[PDB]
Amino acid sequence: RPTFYRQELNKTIWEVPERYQNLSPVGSGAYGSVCAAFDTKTGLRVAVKKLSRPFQSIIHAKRTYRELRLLKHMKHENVIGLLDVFTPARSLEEFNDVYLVTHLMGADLNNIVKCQKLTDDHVQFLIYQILRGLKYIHSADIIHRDLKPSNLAVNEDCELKILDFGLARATRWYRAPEIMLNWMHYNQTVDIWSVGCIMAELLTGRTLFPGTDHIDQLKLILRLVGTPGAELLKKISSESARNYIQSLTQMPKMNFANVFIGANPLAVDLLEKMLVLDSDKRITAAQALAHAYFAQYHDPDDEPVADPYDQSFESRDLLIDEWKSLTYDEVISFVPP
Ligand SMILES: C=C(NC(=O)c1cn2ncnc(Nc3cc(NC(=O)c4ccnc(N5CCOCC5)c4)ccc3C)c2c1C)c1ccccc1
Repeated sequence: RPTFYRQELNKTIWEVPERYQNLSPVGSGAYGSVCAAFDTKTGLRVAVKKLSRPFQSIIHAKRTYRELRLLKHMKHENVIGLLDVFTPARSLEEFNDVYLVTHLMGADLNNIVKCQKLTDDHVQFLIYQILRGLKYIHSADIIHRDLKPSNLAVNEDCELKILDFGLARATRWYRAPEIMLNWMHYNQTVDIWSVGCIMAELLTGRTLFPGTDHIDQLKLILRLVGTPGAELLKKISSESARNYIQSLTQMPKMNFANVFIGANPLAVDLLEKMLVLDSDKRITAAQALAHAYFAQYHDPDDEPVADPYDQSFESRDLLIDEWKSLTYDEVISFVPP
């Protein structure tokens, strides 16, 4: 074991190892609440997330297991890394809390854009890094599904990492058209839509699609990408869905070069390949990496795929104690980086 020390912040108690000092709150709410601290073993600043009631319910227990397993598997430069996981419990029986530690970052992608107008070369490097981490993650059948500026961290020198549940020191704005209108049977390209949305907002200083709800959001999207064609229509399972879309005033796809004028024509071409209604036609992360747009950063030799990731557990229905024990084993088996 190591040595812990109690203390309360905001209204939540923090039982952490002595190696972490200067716990300053960052943000709470969700299933987490996180603090910024100093890692004495490394001399570096870290982010420590104390999960809220980790094993209170079955959804909590399994979502706690899911995240731990995920973070444990992720070994890539553009994906948030797990520096350490700990608990102030000495046995499984007393196991009630879970703290996860990562590198502290410079800022949310939301701050960067919200501040000034980045250069084109900045857009290329940032979007290139997202896609690099995306290829890694997708190569393991992992779908982020919640890509947005706040889930994107960049340090002082514009180096980027993908995280999740980013707590700022509408997710529907970056939501693919399909995963809203339901349709179900969503896939990884759902992430490429988000990237296309993030990129557009980096080139222009505003939200591509600021929809107020699922209805507005879809309206904003279609004005751009148009209304579903006969080919897309043929692939829509839901009777209510195609009844819905087919009932709208039909819209044409817009000329992106007209929509994103002044933008690098190579960026527009990438935008065009990402912002496709039909998920089957969107470009993939890997194929996007070879796009002329990233000629300056692209290296097919430094664009790794992930070791295979087994998410069989996702299908399991277990008890809070079974998920908690599974999670305890994962904590115990943790080997630092
Ligand atoms: C710019 C400021 N902000 C940060 O530096 C900063 C802010 N937050 N807020 C939320 N969580 C953070 N980090 C984190 C995140 C996970 N979990 C994940 O990111 C996960 C959980 C589940 N799935 C995924 N992935 C990510 C990769 O793609 C697939 C899904 C990924 C666990 C533990 C931790 C400490 C975090 C950091 C590092 C900041 C800097 C200085 C002072 C104040 C703010």
